[PDB]
Amino acid sequence: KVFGRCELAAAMKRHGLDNYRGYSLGNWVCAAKFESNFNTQATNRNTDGSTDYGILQINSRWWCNDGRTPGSRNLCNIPCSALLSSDITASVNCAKKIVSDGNGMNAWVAWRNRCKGTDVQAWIRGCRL
Repeated sequence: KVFGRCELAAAMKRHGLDNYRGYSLGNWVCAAKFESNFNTQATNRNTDGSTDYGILQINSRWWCNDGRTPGSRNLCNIPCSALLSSDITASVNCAKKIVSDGNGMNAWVAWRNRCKGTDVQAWIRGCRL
């Protein structure tokens, strides 16, 4: 599925991301925009043997299990396939875990390199929430 910004914002808010651990909702929408262009099936296969999965491009070394990644920790306790669902449950819960494990949103390269410091609230402007 390819979300719209406002549709994604609303779903992320239903899943408890707005201001979660100090990250206003637009941060999460911005991260998704630049990680995956809002595509729930986005998949980036890296040369280290890990892969980034789903709308938030969560990586298979620390976070999800794909059985092909060296050093796997599966800290989200999910198959990476769950991160490719059209519903965002697993991706949001795993995103929450990433931050609960002490990583900021700096964990998402696209957030760091594109969203941080900007007017991220623009991503939710005009949306019904």
